[PDB]
Amino acid sequence: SNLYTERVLSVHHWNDTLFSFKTTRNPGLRFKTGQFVMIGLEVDGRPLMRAYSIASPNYEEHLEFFSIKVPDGPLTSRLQHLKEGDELMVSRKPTGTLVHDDLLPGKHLYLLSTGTGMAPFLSVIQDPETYERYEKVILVHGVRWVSELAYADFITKVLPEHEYFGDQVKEKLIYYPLVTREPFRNQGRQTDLMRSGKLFEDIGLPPMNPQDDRAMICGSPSMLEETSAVLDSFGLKISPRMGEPGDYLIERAFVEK
Ligand SMILES: Cc1cc2nc3c(=O)[nH]c(=O)nc-3n(C[C@H](O)[C@H](O)[C@H](O)COP(=O)(O)OP(=O)(O)OC[C@H]3O[C@@H](n4cnc5c(N)ncnc54)[C@H](O)[C@@H]3O)c2cc1C
Ligand SMILES: NC(=O)c1ccc[n+]([C@@H]2O[C@H](COP(=O)([O-])OP(=O)(O)OC[C@H]3O[C@@H](n4cnc5c(N)ncnc54)[C@H](OP(=O)(O)O)[C@@H]3O)[C@@H](O)[C@H]2O)c1
Repeated sequence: SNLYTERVLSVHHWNDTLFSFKTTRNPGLRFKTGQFVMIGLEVDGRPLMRAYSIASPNYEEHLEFFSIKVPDGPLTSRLQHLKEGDELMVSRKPTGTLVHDDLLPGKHLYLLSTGTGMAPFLSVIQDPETYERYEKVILVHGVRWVSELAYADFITKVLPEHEYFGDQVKEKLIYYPLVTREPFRNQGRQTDLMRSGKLFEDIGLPPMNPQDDRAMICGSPSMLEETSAVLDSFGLKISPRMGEPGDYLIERAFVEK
């Protein structure tokens, strides 16, 4: 099989349905920030592979994945049990549309996500190129429960202290977690908050316009479609195809199987 077999380095469970893990990374595995790759486990004679956004920075020699834990999900029912040292199959060629090159120059980069959709954005917010290209980077992470706001500490406390671009992070990264079913400082769906302009008021930024604002949307199919429409409502135009820069990019965080 032409798959990499990486080794789990660490695992961290965020809550009952979310966990992340880091694995070794084959030097041959190159990827652009935002991309996903197939990862999985050998099950009953065949790799059980699923598309996974690489949540780690593309210049670090390890991979990190932010994962859902579906009770009876073929892969995650097993993946949730990953432990240090475990093998993880990883495909050789990443892919995906959430890449910097396909966003026209702009001033603000909105990373609109829900659930595990924040995964590729974890890579984005750790990518120096993100800060080279934007004045502001807004990571919106919409979840149902506060416990699902995975990486909170990393985003708000660790990343800003990053030895090399923590200053860029402090100056440019706005983290806007959103919770919809539990008391939280920022309540609601980002679609609604953007339509009302509340999201931008909350983060101290002007409403979006096609000239200044770019976005990457990664979330549930439903959110993806509606958020895309919201951005369209502001006059932004999605990149029509890879290699063809646009105002925003989208990728489903998952698909209903
Ligand atoms: C481009 C792309 C990138 C992806 N990146 C990630 C990632 O970084 N992390 C991750 O956990 N998953 C990601 N997914 C989903 C992932 O590929 C699998 O669906 C996941 O790993 C669950 O596999 P499964 O075999 O356990 O359950 P599956 O049979 O895949 O899915 C079972 C059911 O789980 C729900 N489901 C699956 N994945 C999710 C999810 N992430 N969040 C909420 N509900 C979900 C749906 O209701 C689905 O029908 C991605 C999917 C695509 C298409
Ligand atoms: N197929 C879909 O499009 C879809 C979408 C959402 C959930 N689900 C189901 O519920 C499970 C958990 O899905 P999830 O991972 O994304 O967790 P989720 O909790 O269901 O969604 C996380 C966040 O996304 C928000 N959201 C949902 N729909 C939205 C929309 N159209 N626009 C903007 N924000 C939206 C939710 O608000 P609310 O609390 O108001 O829902 C919540 O804050 C999935 O495994 C799936 O079975 C499916």
